[PDB]
Amino acid sequence: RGSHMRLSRFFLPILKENPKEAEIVSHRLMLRAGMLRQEAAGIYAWLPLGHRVLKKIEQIVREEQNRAGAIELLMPTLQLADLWRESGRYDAYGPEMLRIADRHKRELLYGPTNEEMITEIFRAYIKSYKSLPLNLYHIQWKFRDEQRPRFGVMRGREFLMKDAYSFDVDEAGARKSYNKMFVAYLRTFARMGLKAIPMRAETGPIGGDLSHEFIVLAETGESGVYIDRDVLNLPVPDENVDYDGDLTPIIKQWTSVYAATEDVHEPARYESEVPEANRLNTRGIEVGQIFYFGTKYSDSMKANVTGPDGTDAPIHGGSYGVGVSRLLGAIIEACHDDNGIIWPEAVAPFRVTILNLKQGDAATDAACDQLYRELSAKGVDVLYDDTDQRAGAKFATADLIGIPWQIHVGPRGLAEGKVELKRRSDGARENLALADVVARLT
Amino acid sequence: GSHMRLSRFFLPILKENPKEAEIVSHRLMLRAGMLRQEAAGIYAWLPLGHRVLKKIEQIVREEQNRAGAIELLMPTLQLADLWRESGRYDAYGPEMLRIADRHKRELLYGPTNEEMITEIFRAYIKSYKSLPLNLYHIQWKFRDEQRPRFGVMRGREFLMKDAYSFDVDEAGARKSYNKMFVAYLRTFARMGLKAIPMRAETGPIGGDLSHEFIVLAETGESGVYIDRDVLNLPVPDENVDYDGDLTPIIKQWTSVYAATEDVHEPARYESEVPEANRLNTRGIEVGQIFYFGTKYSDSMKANVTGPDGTDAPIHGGSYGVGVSRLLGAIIEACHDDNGIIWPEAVAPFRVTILNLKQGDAATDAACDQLYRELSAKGVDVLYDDTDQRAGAKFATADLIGIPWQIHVGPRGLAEGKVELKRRSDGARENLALADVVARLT
Ligand SMILES: Nc1ncnc2c1ncn2[C@@H]1O[C@H](COS(=O)(=O)NC(=O)[C@@H](N)CS)[C@@H](O)[C@H]1O
Ligand SMILES: Nc1ncnc2c1ncn2[C@@H]1O[C@H](COS(=O)(=O)NC(=O)[C@@H](N)CS)[C@@H](O)[C@H]1O
Repeated sequence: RGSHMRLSRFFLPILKENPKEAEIVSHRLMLRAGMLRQEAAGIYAWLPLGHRVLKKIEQIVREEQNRAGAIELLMPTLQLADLWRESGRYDAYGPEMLRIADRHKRELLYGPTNEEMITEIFRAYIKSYKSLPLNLYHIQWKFRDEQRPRFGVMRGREFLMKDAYSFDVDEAGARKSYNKMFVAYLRTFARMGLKAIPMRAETGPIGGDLSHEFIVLAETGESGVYIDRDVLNLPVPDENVDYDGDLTPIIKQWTSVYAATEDVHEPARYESEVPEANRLNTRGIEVGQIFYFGTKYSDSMKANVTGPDGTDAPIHGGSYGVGVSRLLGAIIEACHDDNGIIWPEAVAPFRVTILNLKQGDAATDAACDQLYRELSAKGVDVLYDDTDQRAGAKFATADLIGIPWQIHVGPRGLAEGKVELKRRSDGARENLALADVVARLT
Repeated sequence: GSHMRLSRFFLPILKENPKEAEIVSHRLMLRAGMLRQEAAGIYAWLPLGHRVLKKIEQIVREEQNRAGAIELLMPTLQLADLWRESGRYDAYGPEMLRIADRHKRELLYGPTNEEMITEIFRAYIKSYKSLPLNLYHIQWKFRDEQRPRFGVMRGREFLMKDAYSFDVDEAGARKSYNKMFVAYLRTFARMGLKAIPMRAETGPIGGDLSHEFIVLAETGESGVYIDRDVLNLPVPDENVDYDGDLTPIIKQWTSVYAATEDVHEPARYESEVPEANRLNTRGIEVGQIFYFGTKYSDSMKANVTGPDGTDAPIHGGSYGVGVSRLLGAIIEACHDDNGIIWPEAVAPFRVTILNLKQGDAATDAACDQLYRELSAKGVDVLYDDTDQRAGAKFATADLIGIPWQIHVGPRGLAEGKVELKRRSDGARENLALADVVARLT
């Protein structure tokens, strides 16, 4: 039943020109488009339009974890360092890690991740191979005290993550739980119109020899990559994919082609198997990573189950992160033109925006009032720019904040019974009837 | 229409009562698999409990937006400096989580957001034509409490809805207060709480006008002083005109004696209220409104240009709801010897299908069918398909507080009937299957 919003009733501080302080296109637009505000180095406030988007992103991620079988919960932001000496990653994050002391001086910390929290929870409740496979997950704020925070949401200190965690009896199991997630990630980024490409990766302080990062190609990458062009026509699986079945063929299908970050690149291995014309070397933004770590946290923390053969054994685990806040940036770094942002439909803070091209005119007002109420009812997320500005000004803002569809309402069109519908993508227009428009959009 | 099978879930039911849990809300939340303590006063929300938190979240959200307030989100960590800028730097004393990063800069884990929302306001809003404006967010606050007691009712890490209003004068802020007031009335009623508005001390937040919202209890931490008569009054309906005149709604809620344990004046309680009406009892505060005027705008130089062409600092208020606390309260108000009694609006599921002869071809098929069909009609449904005995399923269902239970038993099903049970009062009704999937819709 349709999100709805008049601009006179809102909080969108658009910015004149380009903030001295922003180095890349995504940070600039987000600042310009009234989405974001820095409150500290790498710590941001999410202003209402920006918050609106973050939610859309959240919900997609959620839906897809859920479709893959994972169960949501929420862990707290602060964790006892005690937990961390137990697995002994106490010093694994180093300077990058934020330690706190309470009013009783108790080694706490703002959690950069939750491998140890989730294991502690798993071991409290789950005792039998029957309970498995299990995949708990949350979408919660993390803090990494990055040395030099940059690029806005892209490299910040307080940031949002969906982190999930899988729990199987043995190796062959977890290799399945791994693939579920792998597929679910393929869909996730695709539903946000981004071709995120699976690439072999390095586990860092998270353990394991299996890990893929998902990387969207760019012209500003924290990481540089070497791929074969063809990895870009590969199909993604549709909503009816059976996660309960054998997923190997898709995984095969998504790895047989050369894909590598610069961390695990091998040129001698590469020129071997690409035609010289498909080679696209380029930079990319890591939007997520998936890890299999066997018994890292289960061994040294005693996360055992009694298995089908009678005896106790530590479970085989994995973990999987999606940069939910980083996705805002990455999406914009891959969906913009000189006029501003171009949101893909699923993530747009509104589907359509009504631009009243002569405010205060009884006719345009009545016509815009009605479209807005009709569009809301048909369950369409609608922004009505009822502010008191001129045609060019309204076109400028509408472009900038990258709403997918624009409806233009003005004197000479409406006198004849027609408005104009502008698709932001390519910028194509059609003159069409006021009756029509609402139907054609829904 | 949200859907879950218990054999696919994560629901760690606890047998007895955990010895470390004094009040019932807490101990139930733990039995019901809703919660784990990770540190004193700090919690992980287990799947069942998160569902509920989210439904509470959403109820607050809806009424806030109906009241015309606008949602953003502020970060958890704030800079010390901001607090110097206002002189609340010392205001939370030892209840303040004070951090330093790898650069020796002083951060703090926000116990509230009055300054920051001012920092954001002063940055962008310059003209009185931009007001009234109310900005709210739902976000984890922190208070290092002396000794964290009573589970989610008095933790250190908690979830709050903190809303903040901005007006040009005295008059414009009353207007904005009044709205939230009405909005808080509708909010808690939507959880099936009688939350009673009472005059309150403003503490570190400041102000000479503040109403605290209290549900009556016995094992509650606040001492309260009203007269019984308040408990009848109407709760404004979903169709109020917020833009219009609310004062004669505030008048019938303010105007019988409502006072907490502070601000309580006794040679002033016996007089304004007659003999048989008086009642010294206790409660659980679940939200507080504050009007503070220029406390923060003065100090942080947040001015707008007014109607006459001059600058002046804005008049503010703030409005909070202890979202995570409400779980406690609701349970404390909604329970019996058998478990929780979730109000329809906040229940993690509306109905639970209990298969009373698990693995049996008939009852299975009949359950697989109801399940698929309620989900299809958008009814949040939980199928307890656990390989377990009848008594156990009844027990659990009761424990976790789902408002409706569907009992599918072999004899009952052998003739097209299934028993529907309302958890409130244990009303039952033997119904045909077609009958059941409707009805509940
Ligand atoms: N400083 C940061 N700012 C923004 N996003 C980040 C930051 N650090 C990580 N991310 C995002 O979060 C994702 C998960 O990060 S990760 O550390 O590589 N993997 C993990 O933490 C594992 N626990 C998987 S749950 C990253 O792929 C990236 O998209
Ligand atoms: N330690 C705590 N644990 C759980 N809930 C709390 C805690 N402290 C306060 N709350 C809830 O949060 C509500 C608002 O808190 S407050 O401190 O009175 N108000 C404020 O902080 C306002 N500045 C925010 S608008 C309280 O009415 C209470 O129900």
